[PDB]
Amino acid sequence: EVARAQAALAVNISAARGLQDVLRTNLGPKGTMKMLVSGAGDIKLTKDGNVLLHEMQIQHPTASLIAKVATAQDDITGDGTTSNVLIIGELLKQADLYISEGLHPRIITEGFEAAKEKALQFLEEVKVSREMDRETLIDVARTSLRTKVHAELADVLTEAVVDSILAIKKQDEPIDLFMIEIMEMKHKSETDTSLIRGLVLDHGARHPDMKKRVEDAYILTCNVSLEYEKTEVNSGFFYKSAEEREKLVKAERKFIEDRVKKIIELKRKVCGDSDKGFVVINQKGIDPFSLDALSKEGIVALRRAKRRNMERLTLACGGVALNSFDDLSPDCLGHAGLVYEYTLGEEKFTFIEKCNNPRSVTLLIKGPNKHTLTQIKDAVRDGLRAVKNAIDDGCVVPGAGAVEVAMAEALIKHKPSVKGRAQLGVQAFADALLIIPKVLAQNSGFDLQETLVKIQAEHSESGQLVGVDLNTGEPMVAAEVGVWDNYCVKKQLLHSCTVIATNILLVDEIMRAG
Amino acid sequence: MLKEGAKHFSGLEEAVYRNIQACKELAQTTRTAYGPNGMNKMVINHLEKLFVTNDAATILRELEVQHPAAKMIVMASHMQEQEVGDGTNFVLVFAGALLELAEELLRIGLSVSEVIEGYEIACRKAHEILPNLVCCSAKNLRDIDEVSSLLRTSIMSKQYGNEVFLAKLIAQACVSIFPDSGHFNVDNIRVCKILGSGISSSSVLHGMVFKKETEGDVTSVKDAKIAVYSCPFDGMITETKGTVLIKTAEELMNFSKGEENLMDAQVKAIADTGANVVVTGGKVADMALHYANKYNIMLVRLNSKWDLRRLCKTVGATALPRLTPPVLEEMGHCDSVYLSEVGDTQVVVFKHEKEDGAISTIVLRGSTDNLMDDIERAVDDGVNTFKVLTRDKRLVPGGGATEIELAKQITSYGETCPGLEQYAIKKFAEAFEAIPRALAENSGVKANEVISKLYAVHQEGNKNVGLDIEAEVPAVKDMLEAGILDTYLGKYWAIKLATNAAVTVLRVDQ
Amino acid sequence: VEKYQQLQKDLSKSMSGRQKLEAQLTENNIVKEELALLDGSNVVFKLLGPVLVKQELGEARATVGKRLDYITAEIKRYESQLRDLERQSEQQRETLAQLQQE
Amino acid sequence: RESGRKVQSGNINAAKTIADIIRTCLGPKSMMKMLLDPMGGIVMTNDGNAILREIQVQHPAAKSMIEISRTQDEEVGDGTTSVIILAGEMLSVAEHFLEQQMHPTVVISAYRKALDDMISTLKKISIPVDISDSDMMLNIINSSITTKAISRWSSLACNIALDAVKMVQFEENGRKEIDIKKYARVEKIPGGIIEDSCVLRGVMINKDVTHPRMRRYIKNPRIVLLDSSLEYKKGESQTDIEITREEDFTRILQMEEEYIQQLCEDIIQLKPDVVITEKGISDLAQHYLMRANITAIRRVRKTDNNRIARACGARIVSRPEELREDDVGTGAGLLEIKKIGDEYFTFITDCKDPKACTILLRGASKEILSEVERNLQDAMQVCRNVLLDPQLVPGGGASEMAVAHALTEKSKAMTGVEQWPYRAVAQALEVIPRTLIQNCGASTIRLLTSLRAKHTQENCETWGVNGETGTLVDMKELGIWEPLAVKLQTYKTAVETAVLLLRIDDIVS
Repeated sequence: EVARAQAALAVNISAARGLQDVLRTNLGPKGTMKMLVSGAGDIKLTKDGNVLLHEMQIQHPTASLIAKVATAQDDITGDGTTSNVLIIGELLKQADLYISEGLHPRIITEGFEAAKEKALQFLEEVKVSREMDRETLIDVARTSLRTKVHAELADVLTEAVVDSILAIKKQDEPIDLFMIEIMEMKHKSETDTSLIRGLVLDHGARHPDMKKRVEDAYILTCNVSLEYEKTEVNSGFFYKSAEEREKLVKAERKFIEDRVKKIIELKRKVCGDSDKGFVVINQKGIDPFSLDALSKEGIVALRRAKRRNMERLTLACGGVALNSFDDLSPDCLGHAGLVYEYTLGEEKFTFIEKCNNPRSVTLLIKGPNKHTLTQIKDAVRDGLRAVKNAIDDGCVVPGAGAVEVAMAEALIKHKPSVKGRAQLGVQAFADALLIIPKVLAQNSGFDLQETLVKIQAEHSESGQLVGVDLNTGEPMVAAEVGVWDNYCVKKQLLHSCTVIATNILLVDEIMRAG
Repeated sequence: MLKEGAKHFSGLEEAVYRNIQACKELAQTTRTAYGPNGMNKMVINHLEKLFVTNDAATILRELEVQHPAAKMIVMASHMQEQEVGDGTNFVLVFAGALLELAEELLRIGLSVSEVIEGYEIACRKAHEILPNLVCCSAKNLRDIDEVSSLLRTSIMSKQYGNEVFLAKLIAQACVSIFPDSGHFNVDNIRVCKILGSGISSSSVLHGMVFKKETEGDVTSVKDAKIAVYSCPFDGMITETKGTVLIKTAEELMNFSKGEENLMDAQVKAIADTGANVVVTGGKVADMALHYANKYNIMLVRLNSKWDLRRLCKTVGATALPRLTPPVLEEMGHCDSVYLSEVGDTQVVVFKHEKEDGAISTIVLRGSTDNLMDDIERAVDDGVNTFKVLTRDKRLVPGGGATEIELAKQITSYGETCPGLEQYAIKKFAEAFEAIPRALAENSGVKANEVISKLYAVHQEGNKNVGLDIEAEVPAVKDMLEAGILDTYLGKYWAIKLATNAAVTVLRVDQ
Repeated sequence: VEKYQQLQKDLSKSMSGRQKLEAQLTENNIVKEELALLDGSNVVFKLLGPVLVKQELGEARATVGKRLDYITAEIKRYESQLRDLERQSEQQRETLAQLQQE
Repeated sequence: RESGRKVQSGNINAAKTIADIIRTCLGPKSMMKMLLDPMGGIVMTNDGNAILREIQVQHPAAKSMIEISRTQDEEVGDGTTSVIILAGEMLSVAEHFLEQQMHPTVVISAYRKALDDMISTLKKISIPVDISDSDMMLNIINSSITTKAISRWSSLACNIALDAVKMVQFEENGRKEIDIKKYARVEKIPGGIIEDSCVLRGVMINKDVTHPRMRRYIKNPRIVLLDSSLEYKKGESQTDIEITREEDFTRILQMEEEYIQQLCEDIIQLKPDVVITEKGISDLAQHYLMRANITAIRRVRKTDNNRIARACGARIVSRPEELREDDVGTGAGLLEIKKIGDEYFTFITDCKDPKACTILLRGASKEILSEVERNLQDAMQVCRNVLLDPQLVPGGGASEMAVAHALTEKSKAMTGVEQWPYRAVAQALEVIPRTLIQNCGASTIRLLTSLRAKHTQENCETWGVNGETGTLVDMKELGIWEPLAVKLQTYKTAVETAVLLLRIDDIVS
């Protein structure tokens, strides 16, 4: 079929609206989490702009298009993405009128540009260079956390969030690459969350009391087993022919104690003293007697370790992954400043913590392991992006859309065009800005009206960035509030909202292709 | 939505209606299911078998709704049932009841957070004032009464009259063997239900009670090295050839004898590994039996996994099919491993006594399964309510003499704390009346009639509803002392728990 | 079981010597060529059975028209014994196996 | 079996319904069509060639419409969107009238006479270019890559193509074709930057060479293209039974090996260090070149070897006895297999072939190259259009409204029936400036009349409306330009199907 001209955009405008309504609170602590059945058929809860999109199976092309484009920004920030859907279709709701008044969507796409630039100009003029204080990091962390979860949940989790990034900036890494390791853990309540400067393995191998409490940890990560097999035929060697099986029966049990006593050597090679617990870590299993022959010597051998840990352990401890054991010095097997196998429930989760150059900080969350515990697994990594963004930009402003007004004010107050053609677009342009802070207030409390004419006159009074109190519905200084817009965060929505609106605002013929 | 996209079934009206309404659906019976309950519920479980109870969780897990609203909150009700044996009958009703104030406040037009947060701080205020209403504490597990006194409350919160012989029979199962200090175990004390005798013939044999026929002789030793096996007899006779027995006339000769010597070696290897009791979820065979009679290793003819499971659980046994010489890994645990006739049913009996690790095994002699399993249900959720793991349970009025105190506490205070939250704080003190109603439900009078008088009992902690007419006309039964209190904790969770999901399930418009 | 390959043997048995005949078939057409080009130059005996006999030319000729009856007869008959045995062999395969397994 | 007016209208209905948003797609200001799929795949594109394939074709004329768009897409690839524009117009505007006024032919005849009038008018308004000045070209090429709207990398692709196209410029039919594109050979290289990408004499062969192909660096020494007649003879001068068995190996290889010797010893005289065997390549052949003390190269595409016939610039010879530098591998030759990124690349330099440099393209990635690569493929089409036609003509309404008045005056001077086709054709022109005004966001009939006033006086010499700025403009001053050729061609093509669909009165089976 064909939805011609005005009809094609009438589809575009609509598909934006109802979803924007969902996200008027998906955003802020006021933001209401949303759940998904038909997205899978699973019981699924999520709060965030882009992920909920992908989670749902979204038949409508607009939403289908959006999940991809908001991604690129949701890649960066994670919050303001739950914001981003509003301004876009709202701008459609702006301009469609003008083309319903009659006009070219051309000149309005045109018109948005210089407004986008003055915004981009204003984005510079607004963005407040701020410091790297963990405090300054906390409020940027928690505002995204506050957006995505409860402020309490934001608060209690914020610390570990703004902590690891300090050690990942200890690497002088401008972003967060490692220390991104999150661990959900068996618990009655998601209340428990811990910050492990080192890593956590989940296993003690199968053998307790190996000297599993380890202060001096020289980390052997060995992807090869001490358990090849205890029976006749080798681990990968299978035989249904009789004479070939009698061949492997003798040395299969041996090549274990080959690798076993290599460690028993390697223990004394590393240590010479059972005093320092030497940590063997296996990506695969390890024989009980292997553990036994190791454990009694004080060797703590771990089996069935995870490849990311193997990666992490190699990196965090200055560790090593090994396909052989033999004998090596303590440092040839990277060092963890502390290692403790920690049993919660049945599983003993090895705390390998403050590894030498603890390049990977495991953030451990002990919870019901529901999607509720998954529901808090996002805001953190989301907030991680935010502080990473805050790490990225020293320039960060008040949140709660204090910029919106100060944008919408100046950008509109002056004609950046001193034209109709661009100002027409500019008019629509900076108007769709204010959607967020007013509706937040309007969702919180006081209507769009008062808060705006508050915050506008306030900004008009101020030039300070004054922004909504999301628990009141009238503005405050969001610099003082703590809800803080990273220039890295806030900038990209200006890119997206414009650049997406550009081509989608210009369509007339639409048809099934193929 | 309007657009072909947007997967969801929840939202907006259907949230402020159907979700809460679907939440309303299931709490309906939980009202009849908590406190003294004269009500009863037929259930077929996909056996088509009827069963009767007052408990929701047994039923609700079965029930399947489109909407996670029902699907979620049960987890909290489980989260209760996980931590606390009963009150789960209540844990659902309050939330569902407290919820529907919101949709009213939504018709009254109160915001999500606005409606939510009032309950929140009031819930904290509750969690603040809730321990202030601790009216007692438990004392001694060794004491049967000190235990049984409470235990009725949960059995009550399942079924009313039976609780008396039961609660005593429970601490007589020795809840006391465990300290209830950082430890307690069902599987050690596990209910074992003997169909037959009387239902009040339900007994206590400390140490395992296995209704399974106790074969061979009594165990070779009472310490018995216990090798439990899933199917150590798959048969040592093979099923092959023509008749699904034999084909050639020469076939039968080797079929019959082969079972013997294999089982002979098998049951010899039971003695060769040293297992002093043989447990076959696999079949019993008289030769193997006679071998188990020769080698004198007590035999178990058939096993539910529960047998194998507990044997795997308790003994440290491992049930494995052995067409294989048995090898003790299972080894022994229980210091006295017996044959017994309990209910005069052959009862496989293992016993070992330890402050922690002792099996003190509830043996229910009973006339009716359909009862004795629900009789099991209350004692289950009663001893699981005994599970607090505070020997002093910081008791509060049981059967809910609390709500009238708190329904007074909050909404009064609820106005003192100001702002539209106050109404959510004042709505917070309302759904307390649920069980006062839910009992007056099965008692048959008005909660208003109840609460008006039970507000007129004012600061009490004692007088409240129940069964009979003293929950009806006065609505006054002493739910501090009928002998009935409840732990602060199981109470403390329900508020805390039913705070969460209720708050939660509202937030979600998708 | 025994009934499987009892039939496939005499299947394979009369299969090959039959195919031996196919070589001899060309020869039995070539022996119609060789003897017909023998006018009695070289002494023609039939080789027919173990007695090697002083023979005449028509005895040589009429024999190989009768020797083609080897390739004629032995080849044809087996295509019976092929399926004559094959089917009873195929028949007995699933019957006795399913038994001893069942 | 469908026919006649209904088809004649359906032809329009088929053809015309396409161009609607497709004309808005014209110009950098463009309205992408959304193409959803029955699958649900969404497509935003201003380019018909993509749009044409993806859409359900409702009519065989649309099937025919595809043809001439593919034609121009094959013809040049520039203005493919524009070829279906005025084809419908001619039909759309007049057709129903003049067949109701009864004739296919009077319009059909008035297709040509309107056609050359533009061509005649073009060559006046199309004004020559400096190909001597690469920038006199480049500015158009820059105007062309800003038509492709990449001025970032492709402004270099401009030069690289231009520099190449000026070098791949040559050909002789005796009429001496200006460019030759089938000479032009790009490369696709990861590693290096496209700014470091260049063009060198002859055809660079990366096509068969991503790895060792002809040694590495063969400095002077020759590469030998083989169109022989090299097939190792099973006998001496005769072919005999193939080799199934030891005797056949012995006897025949006796006769085989000496023939490749008889052959590739005639190769060793031309001074190869490398011999690339396209024909006669067989187990013995290349085996003897290492015995002929020359590198042998196996089972290669003659496309290269023809490119290579433009690289060292030689011919290729089937002569078994006569194999030489002039026969194959002319010039001193430079055979250089360089690893640019991770891939070893034969560069055949020292071209003996007129001009003739071909394109090194090395991007830091394949992808960073590709953005240059496509517009460089576009610029060469542009450059050659400047080369084929060295008259730059002002883009848009300047070239548009100009011809119209001629056509009208033509029609008016003819004052027959065919006046109406020209009146249709002259008005058929005005769509694109209107479309550009449609595209820009201004009021066209004003700007149209305004542009008429631009012709009423100026004759719209350099004056169209400029769809970007949406104003009456000096396309000379703007530097808005284009070759007459693609202007002519795309237009001359737009005439053709209108001739077709008007000719065709019967759609049957």
